[PDB]
This record gives sequence, C-alpha cells and structure tokens, in this order.
Amino acid sequence: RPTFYRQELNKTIWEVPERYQNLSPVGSGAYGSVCAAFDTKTGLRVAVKKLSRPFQSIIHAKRTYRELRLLKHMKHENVIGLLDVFTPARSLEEFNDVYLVTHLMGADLNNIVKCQKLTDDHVQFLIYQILRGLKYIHSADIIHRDLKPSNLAVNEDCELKILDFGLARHTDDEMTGYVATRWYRAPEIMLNWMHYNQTVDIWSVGCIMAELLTGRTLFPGTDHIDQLKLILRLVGTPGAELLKKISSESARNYIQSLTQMPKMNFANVFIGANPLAVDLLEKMLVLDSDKRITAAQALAHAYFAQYHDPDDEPVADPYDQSFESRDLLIDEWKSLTYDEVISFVPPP
Ligand SMILES: Cc1ccc(NC(=O)c2ccnc(N3CCOCC3)c2)cc1NC(=O)c1ccc(NCC[C@@H]2CCCN2C)nc1
Repeated sequence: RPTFYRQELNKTIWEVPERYQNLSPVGSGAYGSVCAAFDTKTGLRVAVKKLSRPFQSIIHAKRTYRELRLLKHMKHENVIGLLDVFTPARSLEEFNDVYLVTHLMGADLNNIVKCQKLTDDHVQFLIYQILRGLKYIHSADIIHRDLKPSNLAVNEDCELKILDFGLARHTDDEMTGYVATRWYRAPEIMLNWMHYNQTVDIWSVGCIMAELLTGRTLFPGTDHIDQLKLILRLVGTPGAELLKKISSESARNYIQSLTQMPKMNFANVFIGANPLAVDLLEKMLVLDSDKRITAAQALAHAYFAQYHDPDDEPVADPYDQSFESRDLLIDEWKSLTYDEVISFVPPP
C-alpha cells in the first residue's frame, strides 16, 4: 500500500499516493474534478480525476463503474488509457472515493483548428488517427457518442488521442441552442430518431474533418431544428427507406413536413479540397446510418494512402458490457468498482 497525503484543492480534500506531486486544479464539475500532477514514479505529467461522491446514487455508482471498466480496457495509441486508479480506503467498508489517472493532455483539436495553417497532409494524419482509434473502440462495441474537437487531444507532433473530458452530468440544457456540444452529433442521436449504432461517431468524424478543411463549423445550428435544416440542406432530405427506419412516429411525421431537397455537390461546398477528401466526406456524412462508411472501411480509403497500414491498425480485446443491463443496488455497484480498483495492473 503506498503512503497517502492530504491536501485541500478548491473545495475538497485530495488524498493521493506520495508519487503524485505538484497537484494543480485544471477542471471541475458535478461528476469529478481534475488536477494536473507530476508522477514521480514514471516521470509523466498526469491528470488525476477525483470522482465527486461516486456512490451517492445508483446512477452515479454505475457511471463510476462504467468509466473505470472502459478506461481499464482501452489500450491503444490513439485512445486515452488508464495509468493508475487508487483509493485511500483500506477496505470495502471504508471505500468512498475513487481517483483515476491518465496522461496529462495539452492542446485539443479546437486549439489546433482555431489558429494554425492546416495542410491537407495534416488533415489526413489527424483524421487517420481518429479513425484508427475508432476502429479499435468500435471493435469492442464501445461507442463514444460525443466525439467533437474538444475531446481530441493533439501533441506538438500532431499525435492524437480520443478522450472524454466531460465532468458534468448528462443533460438537456447541455445540447440547447448555439452550442458545440450539439454541432457534431449525428442527427439520429440529436433528435432520438432510432436505436443508434457505432457510425454515430463516423458522422462526428465527417463534421470534424469538414471543419479542419474549411476552418469553420460544418453545421453551427442555433438550435436542434436549425441544425437539422443545415444538415438536410447539405445531405438532402431523407428518402422512403430512411423514413421507415425512424421508429419515432412524431419524428418521422415532422421530417415529412419539410420541403424535399437534393444532396448538394460537396466539391462546391469544400472548394479547393482534395477530391479524395471530398469523396470520403460524402461517405461519412450520409443521413442513413446503415449506409455510412465504418472506421475500418475508411482507413482503407485512398485519402489515407500515405498512412494506412493494415498490420498496424489493431482491434480491441473482447469487452464484456453485460453489466449495462444488470439491476444492482448501490453497494453492489460499489463492490464491483472496488474489485476493479484493487485488481488494476499498471501499463508497461
Ligand atoms: C484523468 C482522467 C480520468 C478519466 C478520463 N476519462 C476519459 O477520458 C473517458 C471517459 C469515458 N469514456 C472515454 N472514452 C469513450 C470511448 O472512446 C474513448 C474515450 C474516455 C479522462 C482523464 N483525463 C482528463 O480528464 C484530463 C483533463 C485535463 C488534461 N489536460 C489539461 C489541459 C486541457 C486538455 C485538452 C485542452 N487543454 C486545455 N488532461 C486529461
């Protein structure tokens, strides 16, 4: 057992192993708060997330367990992994806090797009890496669902990892109005049209890739409906096949009220872009999610010829998420989480 020390940081007491020094607050929300630190054991700059009252309700306890499971499984160069997980508790009886440790990220992709010269080469490399990461997570049936430039971290070498920095509770208020939390979302998620699949994240990749090519948000809607109109303007209104797959009858009935529009010419929206980038965008930004290119198919697209190596694009180990349908009490979620904390083995 390491020795732990205590310190107050803004609003709470952080109790962490001695290896972790120079803790400095970097973010806070209702689900957790994060400090940057130096891990003296590995020489790494690390982020330390202390979950906020992780076992306060069934919803919080299950979300704690879910995030811990996910981070324990994800072992890929383009996906955030878990460097450490700890608790000051010496037994299940006293277990109440959970701290998760990852590499400390620097710039995100907003910090890249808002103020650099992005060549086509940069765009190929950055999108290649997102798709490489997504082939991996999707091979485990892990769906991100909130892929957006602020969740992609990028180093000075343009190396990228997919994360989720979200520290707040999931919410309606959050996706309301002229907000980046909605601009990248697939329209079937945005309007709850149907059970969504892993290509919700490929739609987001199309939106991010468009934005690296033009420097502008592709669909900066002022609300859900305005955004839906921007979308349909570009990709055209749904045809009969897609309409049937809209299980929501009110939603299906709303889209039929709209004047039909044809899919636009993407070379005339993405003026000057590499024709192969334009081709790829046409395959990503398809309204019917059954017809969208997958991450694995996209990595094989000619746009990525300079980067694609089918022997160096790995898939994940099988990921059991049967717990998602398990009906458990707070203390059972808490014990499952405890076992995962104590069984953690650090990466090499
Ligand atoms: C410590 C920690 C603990 C857990 C997590 N969780 C996740 O990333 C996470 C949670 C749920 N799902 C995840 N998955 C979903 C499937 O696709 C892969 C990602 C990922 C993430 C962190 N890391 C951070 O939150 C973090 C915070 C700040 C930071 N650097 C500070 C500077 C910021 C970073 C980018 C822009 N900068 C201003 N680095 C890491």
